[PDB]
Amino acid sequence: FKPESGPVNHFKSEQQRSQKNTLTGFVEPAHLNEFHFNRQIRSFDTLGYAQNPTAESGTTHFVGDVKKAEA
Amino acid sequence: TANGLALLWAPRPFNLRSGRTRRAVDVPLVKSWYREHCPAGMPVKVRVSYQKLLKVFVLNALKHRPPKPQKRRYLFRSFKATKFFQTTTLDWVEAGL
Amino acid sequence: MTSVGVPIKILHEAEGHMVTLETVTGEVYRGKLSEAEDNMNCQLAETVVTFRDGRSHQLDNVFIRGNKIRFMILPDMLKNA
Amino acid sequence: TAQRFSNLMAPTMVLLGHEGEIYTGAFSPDGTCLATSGYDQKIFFWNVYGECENFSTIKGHSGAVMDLKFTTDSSSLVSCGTDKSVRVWDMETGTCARRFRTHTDFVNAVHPSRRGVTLVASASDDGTCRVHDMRTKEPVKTYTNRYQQTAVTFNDSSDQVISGGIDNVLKVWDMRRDEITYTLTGHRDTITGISLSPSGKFIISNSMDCTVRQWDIRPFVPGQRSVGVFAGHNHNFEKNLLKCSWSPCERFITAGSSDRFLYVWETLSKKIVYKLPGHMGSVNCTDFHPKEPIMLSCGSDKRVFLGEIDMS
Amino acid sequence: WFYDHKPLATTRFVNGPTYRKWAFSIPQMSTLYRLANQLLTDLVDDNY
Amino acid sequence: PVSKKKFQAAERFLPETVYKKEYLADLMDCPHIMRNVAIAGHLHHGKTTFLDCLMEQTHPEFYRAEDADARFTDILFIEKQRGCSIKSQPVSIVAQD
Amino acid sequence: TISKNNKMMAHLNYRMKIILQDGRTFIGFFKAFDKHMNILLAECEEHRQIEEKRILGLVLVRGEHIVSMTVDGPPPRDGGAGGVGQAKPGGRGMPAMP
Amino acid sequence: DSILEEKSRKWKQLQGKRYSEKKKFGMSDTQKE
Amino acid sequence: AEELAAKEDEEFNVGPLSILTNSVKNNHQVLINCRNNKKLLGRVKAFDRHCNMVLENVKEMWTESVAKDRFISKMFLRGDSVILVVKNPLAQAE
RNA sequence: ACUCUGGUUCCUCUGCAUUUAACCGUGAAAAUCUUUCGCCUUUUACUAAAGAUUUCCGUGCAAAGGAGCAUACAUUGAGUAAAUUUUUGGAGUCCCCUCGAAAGAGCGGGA
Ligand SMILES: Nc1nc2c(ncn2[C@@H]2O[C@H](COP(=O)(O)OP(=O)(O)OP(=O)(O)O)[C@@H](O)[C@H]2O)c(=O)[nH]1
Ligand SMILES: [Mg+2]
Ligand SMILES: [Mg+2]
Repeated sequence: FKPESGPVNHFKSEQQRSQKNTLTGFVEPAHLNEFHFNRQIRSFDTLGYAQNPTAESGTTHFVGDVKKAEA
Repeated sequence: TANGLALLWAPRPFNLRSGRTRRAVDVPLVKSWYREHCPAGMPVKVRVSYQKLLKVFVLNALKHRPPKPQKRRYLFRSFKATKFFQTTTLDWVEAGL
Repeated sequence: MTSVGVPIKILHEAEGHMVTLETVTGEVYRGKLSEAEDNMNCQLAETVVTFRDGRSHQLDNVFIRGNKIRFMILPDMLKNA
Repeated sequence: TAQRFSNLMAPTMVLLGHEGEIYTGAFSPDGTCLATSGYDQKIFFWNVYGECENFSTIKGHSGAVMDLKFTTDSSSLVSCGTDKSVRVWDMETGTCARRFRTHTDFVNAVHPSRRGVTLVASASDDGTCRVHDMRTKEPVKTYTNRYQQTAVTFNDSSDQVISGGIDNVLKVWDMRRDEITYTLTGHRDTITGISLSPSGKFIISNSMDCTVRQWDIRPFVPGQRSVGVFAGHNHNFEKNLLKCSWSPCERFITAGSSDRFLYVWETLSKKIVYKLPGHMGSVNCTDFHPKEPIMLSCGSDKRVFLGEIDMS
Repeated sequence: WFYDHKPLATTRFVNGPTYRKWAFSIPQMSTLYRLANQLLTDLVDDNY
Repeated sequence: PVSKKKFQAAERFLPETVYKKEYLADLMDCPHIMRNVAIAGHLHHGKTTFLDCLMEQTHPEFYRAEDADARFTDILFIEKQRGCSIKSQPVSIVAQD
Repeated sequence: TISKNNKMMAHLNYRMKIILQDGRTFIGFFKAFDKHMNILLAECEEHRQIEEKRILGLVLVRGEHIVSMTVDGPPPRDGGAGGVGQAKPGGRGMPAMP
Repeated sequence: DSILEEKSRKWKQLQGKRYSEKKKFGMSDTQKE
Repeated sequence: AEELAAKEDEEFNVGPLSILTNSVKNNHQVLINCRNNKKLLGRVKAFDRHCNMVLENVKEMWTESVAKDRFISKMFLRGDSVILVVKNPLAQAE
């Protein structure tokens, strides 16, 4: 995890510099719990917010209408 | 008791009081008739047909090849297992039509 | 037969083998156990008697009463029956 | 050619055969084998060396095995699950030696006493710690806390029961007093696992606040018992009871992580020493081999990863 | 019961609706042995 | 080279017995407690099927069919096919009186 | 213990030291008994004070003469089985990062 | 209390539904009717 | 099992065992002579057809000769040792 | 004293049903390939035998999960309940000679 030293291309956008595997992003297999996955879909769909799906989510614990999540 | 003593020497299945069921197609109702010698008066037409049925049987039993101990491919269970087939009960002449 | 304890059954399988038995008076008889009984009366053929002084005799047959036997030495193979 | 650190057949080994989320995994203290289980309810045993063949597979739980620990002499495996039951599995027989059928809800964690008479501390969704003695059907101690308890351990002398749960505070119950002698306060969210250092001086405790805090559990401490805080791992929306464990030399600490990475921290500096990739879901349980520098990690991805690490 | 579709299938004499085994009494078997007689061989042994 | 020319029954393993094999071998030293016995008679008077019972009693895993004679001692395949004992076969067993 | 039929075997196959009414001491592997307290000792030996030893064999002691017997030594002596998985070697796939 | 009281309820509901007997390993292999 | 352990007590109303029957219920000391050439003097509180007894507050005496004796608070005596039971004239009903 | 389990009926998955004299099937199809017979102006569709493989209609058992019906704790693997000659209701005790500081031991002897 030691970062790559030196400048970065002015020409490529951040989209183009990004780590990727397919033409548009890094696809990788995953194994969630089926129950909690379904719970999070339905919270986003019905309430407007869900818990953040990212690994290494950092401070961004909630996604979507975060104002409702905190309230 | 006299009847029980009679069943012991009955033709199969009647010397059995218990067993597995068979398919209706498996039970060859007439096969005992041509296994034994043709009755003394039967026409040549019939005598030849006894031999020919006997030949089929001898050819079957000669070329048996016992059945492979292998996995049971349930076609219709694989069909029942998908959204595309449903089940019901019908009169045989309705399903036939 | 009706059930009887394993020691008596093993004694009946000791028949036909050599055995040694000591009587309550102390004499040691070695012989071939030709018969046993459920009360463990014993008939020994071909017997050698040993007195407590260490002398000995051959005896052609002996019957020893069951309640006068102190212990027997059976043969080894009976542990497999 | 490259450096090698263990008798492993390869520097990393992938162990496959589980059918569900692997919640728990532990090495035998003698170092010969390891046992792993989870949502698939079977307990799989694996040799640490050679082909790592799955030489045995215990079955019997009617629920997910939430936690699983060897007794210190390695003669028995303690396991507990969502079938409200703690079971002790005899290793030579492969059989349920005891079944402590006395919890009233899911049992989240279990820990056998390190030495002396074998006692089994257990914590449960009924809110109670219980200590079960192999010789009696009835528990020796029932410590009713008000809220569901998710993690438990004895202290090294096996006379205090340390537990944590939904209230985030760790309780320490003193088994001669039947009172909480002190509490360790500092986690922001529910505790997911507690583990006791080999020397017994320290515990770590993992929590859904994404920190591991190291606590000094010695009888006398001259001041604050909070020794330090480790960070880097993450707990996701699955809210798994991510375990934690100690290196047998205490120089290193591990915790489960939802970010797929197997984290190792150095106890003294609190720096991350390893952040190994390779899992594809929550790394629920992590442990060190007791004699040799080998890492166990058990994923929600149904994979177990064994591998060497340079424990310098 | 002689002319049911799967006779005795629901009774104690056969295992159940899968219709895999049967176990009759001698009154049953002897009545059936009589009714079959037009189809059966007279031979009592294989020596023929 | 794989000429399966088998002409007699052969057992890959020793079958289980009620007696230990070591007790049989040790009884060999004692001729008081052994007998050498012929079994004789007319054809099909039940000799081999009688030995099948002693086999079944002394060998817990010995299988007798419900509807055919095992004929353990008819080891030759021609004896299997002809249905009669053709060559004498010995059987040594330990049995209780 | 012994003859309590759920625990009939309570000392069977232990090495036991048997004292008879004549003062003899036998020692052997106690491996059968009878309702008359007859006992059968495998690999039996006798012992006397001076300690003098003699080898006997498989000894049957008529129960009438037994004073008492005691445990002398243990019986002789010599995670189960199964498995489903496999454990081929492998390596760690690098995931994405922020 | 009441904040922990709500979290105590949530954990009870989530764990019960997650580890429900009706969802344990092998179940939901539904029979066609 | 226990049926013939309960039916036993009929004959003791009249047989020679009556000296034990009176010794219990009227509480007479009895000087039970035994094998080992020892005397036991005590109050029988139970007995049976085989002549077991339980003895309270026992004095044991013998010659060893010089006289020696021992005091035993309670005892069970296996009846095969009992030679001769005597209602002791050196004691009484109590 | 330990852990071990509710009956039935049905569905579906998985595994096994080779030491075949012979038989998962007390019944009995079709194909391919190789070869040999007979039709035949060719091929297909065929005749009728051999050998080698396939497919198809079926079979058994074990184990796991589920679904319906009416409902019962025992019970499996591990392991409970006779004072009359031959054993478990006493032919038991006591006393001399011998070797040896010491305590036993002689088919020792005596009441
Ligand atoms: N009724 C009846 N038939 C029996 C009995 N035992 C044998 N059989 C039949 O008699 C026939 C001969 O039995 P085997 O055992 O072959 O007799 P065998 O004497 O050994 O025949 P060989 O040795 O060749 O002379 C078979 O058909 C058996 O089924 C019996 O006990 N009762
Ligand atoms: Mg024969
Ligand atoms: Mg052309």
